Amino acid sequence: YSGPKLEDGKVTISFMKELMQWYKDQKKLHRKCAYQILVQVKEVLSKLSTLVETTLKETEKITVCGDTHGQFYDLLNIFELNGLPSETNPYIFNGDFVDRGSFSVEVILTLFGFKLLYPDHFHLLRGNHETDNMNQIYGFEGEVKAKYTAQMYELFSEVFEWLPLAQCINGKVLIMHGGLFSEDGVTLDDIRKIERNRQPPDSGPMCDLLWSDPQPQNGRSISKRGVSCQFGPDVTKAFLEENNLDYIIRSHEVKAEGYEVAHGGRCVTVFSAPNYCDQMGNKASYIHLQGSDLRPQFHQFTAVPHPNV
Ligand SMILES: O=C(O)[C@@H]1[C@H](C(=O)O)[C@H]2CC[C@@H]1O2
Ligand SMILES: [Mn+2]
Ligand SMILES: [Mn+2]
Repeated sequence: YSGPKLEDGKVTISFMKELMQWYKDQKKLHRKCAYQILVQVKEVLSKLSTLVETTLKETEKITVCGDTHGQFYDLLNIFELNGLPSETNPYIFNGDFVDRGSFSVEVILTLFGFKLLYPDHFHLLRGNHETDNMNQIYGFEGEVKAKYTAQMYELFSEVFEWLPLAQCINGKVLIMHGGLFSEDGVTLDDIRKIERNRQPPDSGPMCDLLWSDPQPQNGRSISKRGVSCQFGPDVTKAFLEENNLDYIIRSHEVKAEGYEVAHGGRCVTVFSAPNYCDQMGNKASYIHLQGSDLRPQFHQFTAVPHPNV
C-alpha cells in the first residue's frame, strides 16, 4: 500500500492533495485511513448546532454548492474552477453528496477530509440522501459494501446523523437542502432545537428541511414526492419576515441552468451535479456571497469526463 497516509493520525493539506489524485486514478483509500476520518469527523460534527450560524465580515466570501451525487470528477472540477477550500476560500455543500453517481465514496471522504482540515470554513449540510432509507435504494450502501464492508457503511450512516440541517449567514441568508415548512410559525430557534441525530421522521420540521420544494402559486400543496410539501411565495415571505431574513438558498432539484431564483428573489435553488446521472444534460452552478453584499452571484459550469463506470 503506497496510498495516502494521515500524518500523525490527522488530515493535512498534502494528504488531501494525495487523496484527490489517488481517487482521480480510481484507487481506494485504505480502510484504516477511511475509518479515522469517519470517527474524527463524527466528533467534529456532533459538536455543531443543528443550525450553524456563520458571520461573514465585509471582506470575506463563501461559496455555496448544491447536490453533488457522487460525481467526484465534477467535484474536482469545482475545486479547479473555484480553488481548493481554505480559511480564505470557504465552502458550504448543501446536502446530497452521495447516491446516484458512481463515485459517492470518493466524494464523501474528500468532503469529510476537508471538514477535518478546515472545520470553521468548510461546511456540510444534510440532504435527503444522507439517510439509511435512501442509501439502501439509490446506490451508496451498495458502493460502500463493495469497496469496504457493511460495518463501514454503518459508520457512514452514524456520521450522517450528525450533519447540521441548516446554516444561517449574517442572520440574513438561510441555507438548507430542501426548503421551508409544512406549517407556519417555524423560527430559527426551533431549527436550532431540532434533535437531529437520527433518521428523519416522516413529517415535521426535520423532514421539511430535507424534502420540501417551492411552488410558484400561493399556498401549500401535498408533495408529489410522497413526503413534506410544496410551499408558495406567501410561505417564504412570512417565514423571512418573522425571522428577519433576506432569502433562503436551497438545492434538491435539478435545474437546466444549474440554478433558479423563485418567489421574486426570495427562494434560490443551486444544483451542483452537471449532466446529472450522465443523462439530464443540465448545467450546474455554485454561488458566491460576500459579507458586504449577500446577493447571490451564480457561477455556471458543465460536466467533465469521468471513468466509465
Ligand atoms: O434531491 C433530490 O431529491 C433530487 C434528486 C435526488 O437527490 O434524488 C436529484 C435530482 C434532482 C434532485 O437531486
Ligand atoms: Mn435532495
Ligand atoms: Mn439530490
